[PDB]
This record gives sequence, C-alpha cells and structure tokens, in this order.
Amino acid sequence: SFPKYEPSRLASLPTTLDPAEYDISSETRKAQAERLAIRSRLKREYQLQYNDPSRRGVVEDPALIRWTCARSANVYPNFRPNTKTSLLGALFGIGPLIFWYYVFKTDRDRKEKLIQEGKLDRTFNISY
Amino acid sequence: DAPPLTLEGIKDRVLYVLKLYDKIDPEKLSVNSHFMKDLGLDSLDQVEIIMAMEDEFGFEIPDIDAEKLMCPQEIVDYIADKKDVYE
Amino acid sequence: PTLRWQEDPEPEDENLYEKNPDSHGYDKDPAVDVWNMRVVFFFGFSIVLVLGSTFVAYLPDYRMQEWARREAERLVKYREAHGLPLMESNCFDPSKIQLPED
Amino acid sequence: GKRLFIIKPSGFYDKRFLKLLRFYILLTGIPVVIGITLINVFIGEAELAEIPEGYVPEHWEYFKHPIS
Amino acid sequence: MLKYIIPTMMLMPLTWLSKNSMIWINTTLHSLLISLTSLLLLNQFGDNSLNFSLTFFSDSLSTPLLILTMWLLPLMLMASQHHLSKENLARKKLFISMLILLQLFLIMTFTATELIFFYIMFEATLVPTLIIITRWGNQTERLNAGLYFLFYTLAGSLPLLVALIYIQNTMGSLNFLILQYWVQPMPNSWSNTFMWLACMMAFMVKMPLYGLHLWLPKAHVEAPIAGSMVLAAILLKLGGYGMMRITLLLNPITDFMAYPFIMLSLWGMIMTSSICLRQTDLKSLIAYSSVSHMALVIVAILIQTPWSYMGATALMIAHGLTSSMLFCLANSNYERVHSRTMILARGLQTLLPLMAAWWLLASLTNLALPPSINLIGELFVVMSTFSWSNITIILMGLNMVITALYSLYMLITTQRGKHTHHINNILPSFTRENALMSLHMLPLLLLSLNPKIILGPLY
Amino acid sequence: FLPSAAYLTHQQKVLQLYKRALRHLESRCVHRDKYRYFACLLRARFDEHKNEKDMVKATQLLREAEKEFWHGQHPQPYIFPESPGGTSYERYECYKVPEWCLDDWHPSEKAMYPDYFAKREQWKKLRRESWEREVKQLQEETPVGGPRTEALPPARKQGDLPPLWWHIVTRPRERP
Repeated sequence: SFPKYEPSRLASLPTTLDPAEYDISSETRKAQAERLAIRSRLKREYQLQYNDPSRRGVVEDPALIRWTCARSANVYPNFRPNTKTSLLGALFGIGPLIFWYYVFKTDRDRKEKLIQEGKLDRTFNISY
Repeated sequence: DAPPLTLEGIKDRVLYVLKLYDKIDPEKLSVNSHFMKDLGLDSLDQVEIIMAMEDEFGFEIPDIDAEKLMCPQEIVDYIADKKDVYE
Repeated sequence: PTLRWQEDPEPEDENLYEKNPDSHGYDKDPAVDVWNMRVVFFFGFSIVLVLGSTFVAYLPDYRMQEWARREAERLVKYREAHGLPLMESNCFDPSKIQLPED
Repeated sequence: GKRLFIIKPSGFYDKRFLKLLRFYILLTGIPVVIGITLINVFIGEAELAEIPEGYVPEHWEYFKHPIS
Repeated sequence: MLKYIIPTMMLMPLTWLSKNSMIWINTTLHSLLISLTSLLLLNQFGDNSLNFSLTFFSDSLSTPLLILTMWLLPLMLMASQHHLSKENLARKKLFISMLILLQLFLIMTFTATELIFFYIMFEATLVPTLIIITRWGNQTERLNAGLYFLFYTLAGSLPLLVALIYIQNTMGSLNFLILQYWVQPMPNSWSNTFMWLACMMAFMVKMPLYGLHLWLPKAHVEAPIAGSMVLAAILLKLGGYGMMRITLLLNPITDFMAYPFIMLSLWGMIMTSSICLRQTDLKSLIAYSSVSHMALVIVAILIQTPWSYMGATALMIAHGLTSSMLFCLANSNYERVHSRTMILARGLQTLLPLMAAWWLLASLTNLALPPSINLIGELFVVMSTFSWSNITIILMGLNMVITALYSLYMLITTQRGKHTHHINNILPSFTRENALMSLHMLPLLLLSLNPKIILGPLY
Repeated sequence: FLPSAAYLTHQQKVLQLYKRALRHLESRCVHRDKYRYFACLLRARFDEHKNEKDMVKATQLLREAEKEFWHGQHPQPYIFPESPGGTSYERYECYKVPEWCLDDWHPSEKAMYPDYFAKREQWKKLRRESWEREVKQLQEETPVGGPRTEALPPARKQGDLPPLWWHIVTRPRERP
C-alpha cells in the first residue's frame, strides 16, 4: 500500500512497524527481561535513596556527574591525530577565516580604489 | 472554572452510561459486575466501553490502564483518582 | 584490606535557617547581622545611590557642553551679522603654509 | 465544605527585603527631593549677564544651577 | 589621586587588627566611604586630561573604569562570605587583605602615567589573583586554572616590556602627553611590524583573542566568586584599557597588519557565541559570553573610529556590570544545589519568586534590551564596522541573534517550568543576595538614564 | 516498555492499535453519525476473523494493519486537552508547588495557620514514626536477588501503611 516509510537522520522510525520486531527469538525476550530487571533495580535503589525523612540535600545522581566529567575534561584523553581529525580541524578552523579574509581583501581594494578615484556618495559622509 | 464532582454522583453517571449500552442488560447490572469474567462480553466491547468513558469525561486514560479495570467500581475509583475529587 | 585515608564524613547542611528565621543572610551572630543590614542598607542605597544619582543628575558642564552651545550660538550670530560664510574651510591660514615644491 | 488551602512557597523574606529597599530609598529620597525643591523655589538659578569692563570673577559663577 | 591611594593603605591594617565578628562591618563601611570618595573625582573638563604630579592623571578612558573598580569592591567583598565562613579568622583576614591589595594595584594600574609603570602595575594585578583562585578554587583543577592563567599572562605580556624600553630610549620619557606630542609614524618596515605585533599580542592574550582564549574558561569555572568577578570584569577591561592607551602611537601600519586580528576576532566571535549555546556547566556559559563580547571589543578598538571608541568603552562598562552580576547569581545557584551543572538545577519559578526577576533582568541586559548600555555599545560598534567594510554587518547581526538565543536559553532552561521534586533543600533567598542584585542593577539603570558620562574621551 | 512486564502480548498490541485506529477515525470523521457507521465498519473488520487459531497469520495481518493504518492516519488527531500532547499538558502547573515546602515559613505566618500546621506536624510524625521496621523488613524480605519488577506490594503482613508512599500520596491536587 506504501513504500514502507524509510527513516532518516531526522524522520523517526516508530516502534509500531520496525518490521524486524516480529522475528522474536528466546534470547531477545531474555534481553528485554534483563533490561526490565536493570531498570527495576535502579528505580528500587532510587526510591530507597529518595524516601527518607532525614534526607535534606540532593538525590546525588551519579549518571549526570558521569556524563559531565566525560564531556568536559575527559575528552582531551583519549585523542589521536588521524587523517580525519587533522583534515577536519584544518578545514573547520582556518578555511572560513581565509574565505572571509579574501572577501575583505576584495571589498577593501574596491573601497580604497573607489574613493581614491572620487566616485562615491561622500558629498556628505560625516560620521567617520 | 468550577464544576465540582462527588463520588456517588460520578458513580451514578458511570453506571448510567453503562446502562445506556445496547448488548448488555440492565437486568443484572451493578457495581460489582466484572466484564470479561461473568458478563460474557468481549474485551473488544470492553475497550469500546473505556473509549466511551474517555469520550465523555474528556481526558485520556493511559493504554496501560485500558487493560485491567474490567469492573465499574475500579473505573469510578480511577476517574476519582485522576480528577482528585475527595473531601 | 586497605583504606588510604582516615578523615571523618564532613560537612553537613548547616542551614542558616532552622535556628533564626527572622535573621538576614549571613552567619549566626544575631546582632551584627542587624548591624550589617544597617550598614549595607544605609551606606549602599541611602547615602551612596541616590546621592550619586543627584550628583550625576547635575554636575558642571562635563566636556564643556553648554559652553559649546552658547559659544556656537554667538559665533553663528556673528557670521550671520557680517555676511561671510559660516564655517569657512582651511582652519589654518592658507597663506601661512610652505608646500614642498618640485 | 468546598474551599481549599492553596500552597504558596513563602512571602516573608521577599516582602521584607522589598520593604527595606523601598524604605531605605525613601529614607534619603524625601530630604533630597524636598531640599532641591526648596532650592528651585527659593534661591533661583542665575541670570545670563556678561563680563563687564575690566573685571575678573571666580572660576565658579559661570554656571546656571546654584548647587552646581 | 594620592588621596585615593593612602586611604587604601590606611584601610588594610585596620582589618588586621580588627577583633572577632567585626572585620565585616569595618571593611564594608570603609569601602563604601571609598566609593563616595571615588565619586568625588569625576571632573574631566574639555580639552585636556586632569593631571597630577608626574604619576597621576584622569581621563574618561580611566575615570568610569576606576569608579567601576571601587564600586565593585564592596560587592566583591559581600559576595565573598558564607563560602569561607567556617575557615579561620586569620585566613579570612588574609583573603580580605589580599583583595584590598589587589584593588590598590588596580587603582595604581588605571591611574598610570607611564606605560612602564603600567607594566609594573599590570603584573601587580596579575599576582594576587593567582593565589586567590588556586587556593580557593574549590575544584580539582584550580591548580591547572591558576597555572594556565599565570603562564599565558606572563608569556604574552613579557616582550611588551622590551618594546616599551625601546620606545623609552628612542623617544625620551614615556608620559602619555609627550607621546601625544612627540609621536611620529613608523612606516612599513619589518621591525615596526614586530614591535607592534609584540605589544598588541601581549594585549591580545590579555583580551583574550580567539587564538589564545583557552586561558579563560578554566580560570572562571575554578575560582571563588570575588576572584571570578575581578578576573572577568577588571582584568579584561584593563587589557582593553591598556590597548587604548598604547594604540595612540604606531598608526600607519595597523592598516597593514590588523587584517588578521580583525578576522580572527570576528570568526572567533561567531564560534564562541555558538560554543556557549550547547555546553554544560552553567558557570562557563557566561565565561564564553565574556569571550564573545571582548572579541567584539577588539574589533571595535582596532578599526579606529571615534564612534567605535565611544561604543567600546560603553560596551566595556556595561559588560563588566552584567557579567559580575550574573556570576553572583551563578554562585547563588551553586549555593543552592551544590552542582555547577546546568540540567540538574531546574524549576525556580514556583520556588524563589523574585530571584527569578533578577535572573530575567540580568539576561535581558545581556540580550541587549534597548535601554541596556550593552545595546549602546553594540550599536555604535555596528555603525563603525559597517562604515569600515559595508559587508561585515552580517557577522554582527548573526552574533546578535545567537547572543539573544543563548542568553535566553540559559534563562528558560534552568529557570522555566518544573522542579525535579528531589532537590528539597532550597531556602528562600537571603537578603544579602538580593542586596547584591540591587547593588548591581540600580546603578545600571540610573546610568542608563543620563549616560553621557561613560562615553569615551572622544565625546 | 511498561512497568509490569516487557512483552505486551499479541492481544495487547492488537488492542492498542484498535484504540489508536478508532481514535484516528474519531478525528477523521466529524458529524459523529458517519463516525458511528465507519466505527462499526471497523468493528466488523476486526470481527471478520474472530476464529483465528493460527499465529503467523494473525501477526502478518497485524503488520499489514500497521501498513494500512500508517497509509491513512491523520496529522492532527483530536487529542484530549488535558493529556500529554494536548492543549493543556500541565497548563495549570503555575501553582503545583511541591509539598516538601510549606515547612520553611516564618513563624508568624505559621501563627496565621494553626490547626493545619498541627495536623501537618502529626502527619510528619506519622511519616518518620513508621519508616524503620516496616519498610526495611519488607524491602529486605520480599525482594529476590533481583527485584525484577516495578509495581510494589503493600504492607499486607501485619500492620500499618504500605511502604514507599510519601511522594505518591502527597502530590498536588491537579487543580491548584
């Protein structure tokens, strides 16, 4: 009835039609059961940290602190200079700068030679 | 912005709109009457019932709770919980 | 079989409330907190803020402004009265000059 | 039996700070504004007179407003 | 201005021999006395500076910055309790006297005749902030932050001294007035380019320019609040002040060798305003915000227009006020949640119903809402740069859009919509924090009424 | 993805598609009488094949139903304006002030509301009063080496309140 709805980098493929869900095996049900058990145990520990009358401060999330330290200062290691990293850094660092520097060479040459001649609208051009 | 509700009145409304339905009977109809167990009707009509409750009371009940009510008492209790109506 | 440390689990949430809920922002001495209220709400807002606002509301002619207004009025009145063009170019004397000639 | 206790966070600290702020701008706002009103209702600014024949005045008395 | 210098020397030992529970009121009261005393100076009339035997003078390049520093000192100080309250009385006196010494050398730095004395007081500004941020930085890399700070500021600022000794023994003494009166252009040789590159490069590192701005963000995330505000406002605007002082000499070659620096600052302004959109660590957003605004300042300084210099000093004063305030609110939030991370601390609309009004007002001054002096600065710089090249206005407006975007995103992310219902320890906001808010913003609006003071010497 | 189990069932998936397809027909099909017609046509379509004893036939018809449903869904369905997605979606979250607060008030403001604060104090005494033995013994007795579920059983053993109840009972009223 339809070309079966390809996804993209933006178009979300919903969990209605995968269609690869329907070939369930026993190990996939074991995987879903283990996933359910992991979220069960983490929520149990969360609720037991969460329900004391004597607790005053924050809930002390380790996952957020993990993500922040892994994103802030645990980027510089690890790192290696590849062809990909070096070429992509040289293409995103000095490329646009040398591009707009060429266009400002062009526009400054035009402005210099133009008012060098005298064919500008500076009958009054006061606010220098 | 103030319609108030009650327990007895909203239970009478839910029992009313269950009594309105065609292929069940008002003969043996009460609050302690299971749908799939001893009224014999399908789960399909049971979800038509939950559809009627949503379409009247104006709020979606979740699809996890379109599964396991099966009786008018828990329906009235769940609607009173979602609307937070006690004194 | 190892610990690497000895120190105590410290500190705690020493709430500045739950003892003195009337009290202001900083530490536990309930007289000098009122003294700090007095000094930062009389010497930051009362004697500094509105006094500085009225000081900058009028001070003398900063960068000679109203002097420049009235002097320009009188000079344009002069150069209307004598018929010469107002604001002649060559602010320096066109005779008092020495061009490096070829 | 219908009415319900609404739950607000607090009012005391906020209204206390803004009370102290309005009263302590008002503390030396009334004397300054009333005093400058007394200045421009009693003492006057100045006149636009000119330098006479052979006289040298102060480096003040070149200004309009008297408090200036 | 020795009547400003000697009360600072007569304020320091008082704090040393102040008794217990009495250090605070003495220091605060006497710094406010210094603030009225600072307000007395504002007298700069017309044609010349206001001079004073050899060492001292005042311009509107220096007078609002000096008033900014001495107004900032009690605000600095009253931010600087409750996070060293349980520490020793002797260490508390040591910290406060260190800040007083730092203020003293800053007044020395802004009221300087010779550029040699300016260099001495420049690295005198450098030294105490090191000890402050490295001792009390309260994270595991305050070490690294202080070390990057000291090595970039020395290693950039150092050949500036040799160029200044060269200008000394080629033109006689180094008064700013003689250098107004004995200057002569130095044409496009190579050594002229090297001397200009050394001086401007030292100041570039102090700004920071985009090539060497990794200097800043560690030193902002890993500092106490007093040193944070000092570092950002007074050190970056001191660098711009020093560039405005030195650029009166060496005019004819900046048209030949300013084209890389203007380009680097523009594209780095766009990249920095983009990078402070998507980071974590809420403190650091204002750090790269300051980087973006000082890049705009650098473009304004080097395109050499009177409109540009008036807008430059306006943008300096406005961003100093706004960034100091917004650092203080960030310290308030870190007092609340003990996090520094952005996505954790949420809600704060139900809770704290008027602290949010100061967050809103700060983010609107950052956004360039039109009575904010930020907008006066940005507007004059935009006028001057469109006179400079007639096509670079697109980078300016793209900066404008992204600037409003990240500032308002920083507002609505943490502070619009839903508490996480596990924080449950915030108290309603103290009168001290609100006092620092109304000490920041009331002079900003009352300066926004009659702002003819803060514009530059090209009034 | 659900708190009870992991697999829904074949029947549960069929039923959720039934509710979603019927809701989309409600959204397509205003004046409500042609809706009643087409809805009973849909009910007829699912009672075409009540007698299905096979399984691969049922799941393949279910996949073709997902195809024929995604071929003809509606872009803005009538979603109920209190549900997530709808027009309210915590519209009146202007006053859902959490209830760990109303304990940091000034004592004159606490003198304004005496009896409610006495009752809240005795509720809080009830909260700390019955935490230790009941909740610790249930949360060490009933869990297996993995907890492996999320719905939790009550304190059906001997006495007082079921465990883990404070931030589930004392939520705001959804009309503040």
